[PDB]
Amino acid sequence: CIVEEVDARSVYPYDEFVLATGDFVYMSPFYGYREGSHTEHTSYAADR
Amino acid sequence: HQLSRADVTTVSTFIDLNITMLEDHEFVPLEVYTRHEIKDSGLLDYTE
Repeated sequence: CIVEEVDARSVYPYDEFVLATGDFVYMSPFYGYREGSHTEHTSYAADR
Repeated sequence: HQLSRADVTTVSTFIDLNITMLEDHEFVPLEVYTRHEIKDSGLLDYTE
């Protein structure tokens, strides 16, 4: 089991971001449930 | 009586010409984006 604090970077329009490992995350950094953040981009199922 | 030249009204035959020197000016270095900024604009740095 490995836990790593990493820097994450996102470019406009901020529909995805990358980690220091080079792994992409195909979700907006600003995705959420409040203030209309549920309209932000996600490429993953809701259970993820 | 006796007078000084300051006691006599003075009119001028001279035509005025007021030439002033162009002043020194300093040009500071100025860049819109530093090369560090240009390097950092990439999302993923392969070397890092």
